[PDB]
Amino acid sequence: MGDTLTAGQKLERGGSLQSGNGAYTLTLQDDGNLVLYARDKAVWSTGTNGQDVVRAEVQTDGNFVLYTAEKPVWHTDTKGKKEVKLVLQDDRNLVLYAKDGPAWSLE
Amino acid sequence: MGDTLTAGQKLERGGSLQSGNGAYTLTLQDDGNLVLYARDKAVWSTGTNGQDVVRAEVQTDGNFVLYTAEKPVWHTDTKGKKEVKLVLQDDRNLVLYAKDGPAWSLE
Ligand SMILES: CO[C@H]1O[C@H](CO)[C@@H](O)[C@H](O)[C@@H]1O
Ligand SMILES: CO[C@H]1O[C@H](CO)[C@@H](O)[C@H](O)[C@@H]1O
Ligand SMILES: CO[C@H]1O[C@H](CO)[C@@H](O)[C@H](O)[C@@H]1O
Repeated sequence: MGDTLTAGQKLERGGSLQSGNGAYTLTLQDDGNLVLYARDKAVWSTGTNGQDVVRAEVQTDGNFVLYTAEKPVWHTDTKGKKEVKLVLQDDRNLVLYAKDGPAWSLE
Repeated sequence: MGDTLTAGQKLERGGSLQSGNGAYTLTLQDDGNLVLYARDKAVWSTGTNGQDVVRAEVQTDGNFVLYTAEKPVWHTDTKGKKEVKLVLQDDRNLVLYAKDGPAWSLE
């Protein structure tokens, strides 16, 4: 745990920065907030708690930024289906075949 | 120009699938909607228009999912600054030093 992020480096969930003397810790938490702690007492934060923040990156173009991960907005909900292939057939039916057979079709 | 998305594959902004007979087109659009067309007639949609959907992936586990891209929620706003580094100091101040001095801090 060092005290510097160079252009290209990023803090991820859990990952943090420690000051030289080891008094101050800037830590990107899993709650989505980048907090600064002075001996177990939060003194500043980004105020992004309750958000899906995955990385806090010092970019090349020259700005520190916190990004949300890619959020799922629509899914067929067929987790764990083996060897899946989506096919658009000539019968105007979009189907999602699996190892056992059709897992999802709009029909 | 194809009719199949095997495990791992995805549709990317603007990309599309085409049925064997060439009557039907599934296309992830720029506006965000995954829509199936019957030559100018939208027969089926995900209703994800308006959202920042970047890919529509047939995942390895089995689940076909649409994802909205990573969105910045907090930033320092110093784009255009050259050679930047974030530093948590012993005086407690967190500073983003640029090639021409401190670009952002707490003071
Ligand atoms: C909760 O787990 C399921 O949903 C997420 C996102 O919706 C997928 O990434 C994952 O593979 C599963 O299908
Ligand atoms: C409201 O319209 C939106 O959705 C339809 C599909 O229903 C598309 O044809 C159209 O380009 C837009 O994305
Ligand atoms: C007031 O001085 C402090 O704050 C400035 C921000 O302008 C830092 O650059 C500097 O190193 C000190 O920590």
